[PDB]
Amino acid sequence: MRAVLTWRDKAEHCINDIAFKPDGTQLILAAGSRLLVYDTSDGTLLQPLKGHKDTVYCVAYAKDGKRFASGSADKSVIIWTSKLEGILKYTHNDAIQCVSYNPITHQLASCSSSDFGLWSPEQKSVSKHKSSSKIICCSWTNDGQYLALGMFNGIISIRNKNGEEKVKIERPGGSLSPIWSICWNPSSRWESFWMNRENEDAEDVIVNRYIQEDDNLEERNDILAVADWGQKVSFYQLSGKQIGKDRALNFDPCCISYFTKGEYILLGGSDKQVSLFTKDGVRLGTVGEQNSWVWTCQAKPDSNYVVVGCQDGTISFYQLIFSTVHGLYKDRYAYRDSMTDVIVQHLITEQKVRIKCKELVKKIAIYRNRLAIQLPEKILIYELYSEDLSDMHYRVKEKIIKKFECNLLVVCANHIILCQEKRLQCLSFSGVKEREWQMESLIRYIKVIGGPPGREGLLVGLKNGQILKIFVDNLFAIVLLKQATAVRCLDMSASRKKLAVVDENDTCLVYDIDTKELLFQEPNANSVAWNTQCEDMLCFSGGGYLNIKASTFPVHRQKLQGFVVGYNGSKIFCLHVFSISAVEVPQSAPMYQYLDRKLFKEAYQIACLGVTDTDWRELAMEALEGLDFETAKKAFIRVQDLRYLEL
Amino acid sequence: RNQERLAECYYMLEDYEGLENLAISLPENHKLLPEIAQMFVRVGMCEQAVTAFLKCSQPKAAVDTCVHLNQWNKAVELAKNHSMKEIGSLLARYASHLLEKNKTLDAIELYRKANYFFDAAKLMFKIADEEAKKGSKPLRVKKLYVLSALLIEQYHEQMKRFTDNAWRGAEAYHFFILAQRQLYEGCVDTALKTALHLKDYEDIIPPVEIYSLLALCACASRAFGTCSKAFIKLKSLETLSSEQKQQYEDLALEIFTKHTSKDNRKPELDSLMEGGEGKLPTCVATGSPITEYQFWMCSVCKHGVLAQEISHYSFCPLCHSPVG
Amino acid sequence: PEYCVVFWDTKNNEKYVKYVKGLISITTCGDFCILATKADATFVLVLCNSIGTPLDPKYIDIVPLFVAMTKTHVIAASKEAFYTWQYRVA
Amino acid sequence: MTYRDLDNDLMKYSAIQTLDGEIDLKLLTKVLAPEHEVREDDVGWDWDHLFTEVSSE
Repeated sequence: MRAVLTWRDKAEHCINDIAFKPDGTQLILAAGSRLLVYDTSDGTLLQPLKGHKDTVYCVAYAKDGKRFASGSADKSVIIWTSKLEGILKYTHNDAIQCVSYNPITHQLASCSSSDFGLWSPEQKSVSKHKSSSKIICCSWTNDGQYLALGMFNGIISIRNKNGEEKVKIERPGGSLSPIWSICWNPSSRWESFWMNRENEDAEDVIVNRYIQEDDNLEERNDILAVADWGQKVSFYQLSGKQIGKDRALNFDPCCISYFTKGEYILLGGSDKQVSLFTKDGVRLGTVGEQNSWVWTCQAKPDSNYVVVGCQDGTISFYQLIFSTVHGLYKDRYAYRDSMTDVIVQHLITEQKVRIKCKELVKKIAIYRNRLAIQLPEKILIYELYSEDLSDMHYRVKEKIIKKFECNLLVVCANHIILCQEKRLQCLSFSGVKEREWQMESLIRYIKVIGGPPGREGLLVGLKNGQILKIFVDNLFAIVLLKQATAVRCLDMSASRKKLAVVDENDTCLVYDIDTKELLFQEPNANSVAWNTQCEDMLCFSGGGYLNIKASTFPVHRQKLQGFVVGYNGSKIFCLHVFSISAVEVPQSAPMYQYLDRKLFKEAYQIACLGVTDTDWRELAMEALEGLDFETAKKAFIRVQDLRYLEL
Repeated sequence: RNQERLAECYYMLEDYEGLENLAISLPENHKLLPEIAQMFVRVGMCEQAVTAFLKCSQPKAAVDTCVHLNQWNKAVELAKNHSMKEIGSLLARYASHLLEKNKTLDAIELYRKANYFFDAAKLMFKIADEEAKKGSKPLRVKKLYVLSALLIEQYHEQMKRFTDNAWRGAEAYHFFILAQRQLYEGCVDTALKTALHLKDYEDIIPPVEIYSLLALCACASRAFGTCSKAFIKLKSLETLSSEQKQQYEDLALEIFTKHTSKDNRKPELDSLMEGGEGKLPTCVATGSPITEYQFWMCSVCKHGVLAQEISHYSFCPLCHSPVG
Repeated sequence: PEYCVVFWDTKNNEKYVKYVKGLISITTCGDFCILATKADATFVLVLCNSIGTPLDPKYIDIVPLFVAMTKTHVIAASKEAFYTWQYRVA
Repeated sequence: MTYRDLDNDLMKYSAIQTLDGEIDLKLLTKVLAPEHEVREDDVGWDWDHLFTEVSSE
């Protein structure tokens, strides 16, 4: 988990609530006694909108993107066009608290100390309906049919679109635990409703006017996030039933909030940060920490950006980066899903299995029959129960309840290998350390290169450019090579005779390991793999291309974005920004590159992975005319042409 | 019967038991043995590669493989060749490079793998000497001299004045710990006998610790003349400041004026420690001379123990080897 | 969301199956076919062999509404302009 | 904590520091390693382990 400050500003005053245009282009902020309009790209403040007299305690903005509502200590509410003019003023019983537009009908609500004021667009009247208590925070059900209200009295209550009250829940303790914000989860069919508009014009008006004066709930699917000043968060159904248990805190929370996706939660407060959570209320990380109390944390529409507002008047705009976590071995891509699950995919059979953790997943590693997963406070070892190469029945083998610091992680037959920042540790399953190795420079890359169970070779690349082989049953590290620049990435060919290296200047270099000599290099690479079966052939990605190279011949280049994770038979396991894509090789092309050189015996090895009967016949008659009768015999047996077999 | 691709299959299949039973089936000097030997090298298996380079009658590559996989014992144990002496110079150069990296414990382990047990003992003694002179934890310093003494015994085993006195530093720290144990046990007259026996070990334990502990046990015993001996020995030390000499004199004169500078109760172990009549062996279980005519002796360190006191132990009180 | 493109080798009787996003047209000439597609404006002419392994995905900045194929050429045309690409295997 | 509760830091060690209530030896006692590091056990050693342990400290 990583978060980057994209831009920052500070108002003259405290910042009370936040609104986004639905396309994400403009941000509106209820700062002190004016509205502020911001560009989300770089934080330029376009205009202070002037209409109110006193503290703008909130703003909210309708799903069609034409109109926004803002509420004040001066008792006013104002409806602003997206032309930034306030066409319909209104004046409530007391100071405004929170306001919220309906997802479906554009019906507005506007909360106050006793009274909440519903109206649907440009009707001539408002339902100023009464409440038992100070009405702190309000949120519409995802289908638009109920407005749920949280009270300073520690009650949440649920009102229909007409204003009748249908359900109540009390937090045990009542006014001990004020409800300072609540939010219905966005995760239902209606989120794409209003996601299709291309209207090119807007409404316009001379001067600003005034506006005068439910069964089978257990089958309704919606879920409500409750943040209370008893310092607990919990989730609730429209039936009033609590989901699971209270996710405890050590702060006064505010503005419990979700991304457009409904799967990740933002949580601000008197912890003076924006904490990030799963939809189950498990913690996942920390968006930027703050000088003062956080009142507001609003996720941007359609995207992973976040914006925050604090008691000191700071506005901060963050991008969340959500890095990729995975490992492949030969043909089993294991990767992070949500941030709590591993999905393990058998790439030949296309089977998937889900393993669910109960925390963040930080590191994954995989090897024949062994999977390993690191969480914040334990490391899990998983085992395939059968020697069958098609098996997917992972069981937890062992669970090491110990915390670790690491740069890289790998797993072998009987061991976990931990890279600390200049040091390599071998740990048994069951956590007892076996051996350790100290490098002459910072470790940049590691791969397991196979071996007998318990003597496995590790291949290691250092920042000084040294490359090492280390045997897990040995106390000494074996120099393979040294290079003029750091190892960015590293792989060995199918026989273990050859090495490919990425040099941290975006080039691929290729070496003989048995003689320690450079064979060739390529000027644009970011990740590289040897073909797992067909030696003398490799693939890399870089600069928006995929690049397949055979045996010192020219390289096949085609457009791709994403990275090579592995290469088997006729398929390259390229990884797109969220999922594995399995590109296929033009086997016919490298086969002709061997026939260019009359290497008939080598050309058959590219053909034999899968080519057309045209390719087989062309190979067969080139071998026949080359007087390579042992190749031609086999190249024609594939076509089964008895005429030339008789010859 | 396609051994030449059956090897390629057992390697790609990762069956090193298959590839072993393939290479063990071939004739000597058979054309496939040097490639199966290289497969075992690429995967890190020394005994299988050594077996293959011996069936190929190709012995220089076996030695070089033992060097490459750091099996320096097996590298030098191929005693049929002159190259064994030559690689002893490479082993020395590799150890010198570990010592330029200051990895003295790895150079000790490498010399132990080389069967250079004298040079491993010498380096372990160098650590035991420095760690003694730092005033390190006494039991850690016992362990360090025991590690050296066991390497001197392994060099003596390899034959089948640091060369001739293997256990001396282990005895010194053992009796120095035992005197302090006997003091904490309130057995101060046994602590006194053990601290008197430490007079012999001034080359290993600095005289300050010896004569401080002896003066303390002698004073607690009311042997204030033996305490006076220890104080005279302390004040003589040329490494002390005039301040420290005076502080020891102040304490000696405090004891002498409050009681006496003579023994109110007398130790008699000096009857051996004058050396002319020879010495009885000091028991490693008790720090007192063995008066028994014949008695138990440790098969490892060859120190004696009283036949009653040895019954209290599973492991030798000096060397921690099992009793026998 | 993909088109299930099937290359049915009728000479040996085998199916090779290729899931393709945004398929606009198929065309053939000799041993090669073109799956013309919408790129994830740019469009891509996925030149492909008789068992369905892609050979050279050429990106073009015109809509391939009309396509003609020839033993040396692909021609693709919008309502207003046409692009000619000459091709071979090596 | 009372004065007596603090004095437990000194109460036991006084019997090694002092003789007959007349003499104080503290200058000599600076040489002593503490009892829990001076105590020894009837437990065996082996060279690989003993080296590993002495190397791990």
